[PDB]
Amino acid sequence: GSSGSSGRKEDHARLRALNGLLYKALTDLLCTPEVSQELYDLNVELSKVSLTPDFSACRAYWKTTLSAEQNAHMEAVLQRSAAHMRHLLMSQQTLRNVPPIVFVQDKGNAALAELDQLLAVADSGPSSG
Repeated sequence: GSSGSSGRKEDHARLRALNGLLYKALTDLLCTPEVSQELYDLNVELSKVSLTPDFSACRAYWKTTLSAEQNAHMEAVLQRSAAHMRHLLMSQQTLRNVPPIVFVQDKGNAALAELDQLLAVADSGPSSG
């Protein structure tokens, strides 16, 4: 879930280092089609990485297109190309704990209306008298 306050100093050090390390390492891999041949062909480019406060799950946002079909194909290839990527990063001993990387759609089409009651109800009386 969450912890709350920051606390120690390193806390922020690991959060910034881990967030930046994964962001720099992740984007670096997408630079050479050596490993991610399919990924490169797509020409994907990271934009922002969202890491959990508990240092458990590691979410990453990548520039997506305006087409579900296109995003699906890219997401499918990028997703399956994550596991291997995770190992490639492990090499960097500097990294203490490397959590699982999960790609999430930026423009995640989310339409959830909070309409429960449907009836114009209200008390008012503009009648002067």
